[PDB]
Amino acid sequence: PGSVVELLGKSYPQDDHSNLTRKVLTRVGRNLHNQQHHPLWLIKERVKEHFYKQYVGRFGTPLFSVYDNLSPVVTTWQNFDSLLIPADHPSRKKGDNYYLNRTHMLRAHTSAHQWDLLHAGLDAFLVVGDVYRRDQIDSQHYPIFHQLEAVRLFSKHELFAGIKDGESLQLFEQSSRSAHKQETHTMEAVKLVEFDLKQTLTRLMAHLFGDELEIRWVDCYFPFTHPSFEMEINFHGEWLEVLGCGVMEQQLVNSAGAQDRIGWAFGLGLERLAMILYDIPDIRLFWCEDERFLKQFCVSNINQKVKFQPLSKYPAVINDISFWLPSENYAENDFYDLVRTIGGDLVEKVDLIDKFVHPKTHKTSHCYRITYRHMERTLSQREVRHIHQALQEAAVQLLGVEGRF
Ligand SMILES: Nc1ncnc2c1ncn2[C@@H]1O[C@H](COP(=O)(O)OC(=O)[C@@H](N)Cc2ccccc2)[C@@H](O)[C@H]1O
Ligand SMILES: [Mg+2]
Repeated sequence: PGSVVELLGKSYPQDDHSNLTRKVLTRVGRNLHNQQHHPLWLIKERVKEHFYKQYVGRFGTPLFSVYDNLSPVVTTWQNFDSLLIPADHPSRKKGDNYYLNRTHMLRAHTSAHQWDLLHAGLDAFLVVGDVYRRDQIDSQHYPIFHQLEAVRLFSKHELFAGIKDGESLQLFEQSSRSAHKQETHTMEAVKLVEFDLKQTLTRLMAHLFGDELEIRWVDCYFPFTHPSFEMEINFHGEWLEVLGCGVMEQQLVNSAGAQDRIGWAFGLGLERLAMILYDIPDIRLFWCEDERFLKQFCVSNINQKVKFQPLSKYPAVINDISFWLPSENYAENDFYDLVRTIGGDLVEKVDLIDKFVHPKTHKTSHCYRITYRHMERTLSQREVRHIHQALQEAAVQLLGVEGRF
């Protein structure tokens, strides 16, 4: 805790919202997506190449300008309001975000840059960068990850260029919103935009994975797009979501200054995509510096297919930790941050297995099961005991929990 936070050369006063941890701080600026030979950098480059090739290959395809070095520090307005996210939306909870204060935060998604880039007059761009979220702990979640945003605008004439009387067709109208379109969009326009969005993503996936992947489109919701979809890839017998997308909400596009255009946007999870593409078992591997892992991604050309050889999996050490939550003062993700700070990448996952209220005291008891497993070696019972004891004491000091164990 403190009164002022210094980050990337700037100073931010603290308030009731401030909840950034020093641990997260050490990762800001690391930019793995810009680190030559890093798997995330690799994905980013192969995605860029795909878009370049399509630009040079099809007259219709616009040139996408790429922004992969935008500061992750943004305003709540950039991250939330510009995207039409309601003031009472659960995605704004202090429990799920790293707020520097009430006005600034570490972006929770690359969509935080849509409005600004649109406002600058760009028709097609990609944003690649580290995003931050407070979440649970397991092999598929990390406080920091990366996304790649894409935005593509269409003018009326351009969208209907391939149709005879196309110029008599329109992008906008004044009807009602349905499951298939916004209230100011015509179905003619939406059908073409949606088709372009899905075809583009399908071609990008074919380029990255080959024409053998099994994908499916799932209808979903986002305040900033409509209709909206999630694309899922069937991997290891399970359908996994790898991206969100949809037709951009017109209110957003209009407020940025492009009131004469209609467009689509998407945001893909790079780690999610990389773990499927290279069969990487644990997200923590992206942050280790073990050459056994990293050396495998140093290719001659980004098109050199890397055959990822999984590292050995070492034994885990499991310990439980129980304590009484402070009298009406505590958050699950708060404990998760403390674990990331003390246990670092030694912890594989934390599971809240039990919770109950004591009648006499009125206090709530929480019991978490902590799985300790190092991605690079075998952990000794000894070093785990010490890390675990430090977690217990810290929990009592910072979280205000009462050691129940
Ligand atoms: N910690 C994590 N590490 C890796 N992948 C994660 C993590 N948390 C979630 N994911 C995966 O990321 C996919 C989505 O991220 P969400 O954060 O869920 O969506 C978004 O972040 C939206 N901004 C996407 C978007 C952009 C533009 C237009 C429309 C929609 C999820 O389906 C999920 O499987
Ligand atoms: Mg998504």
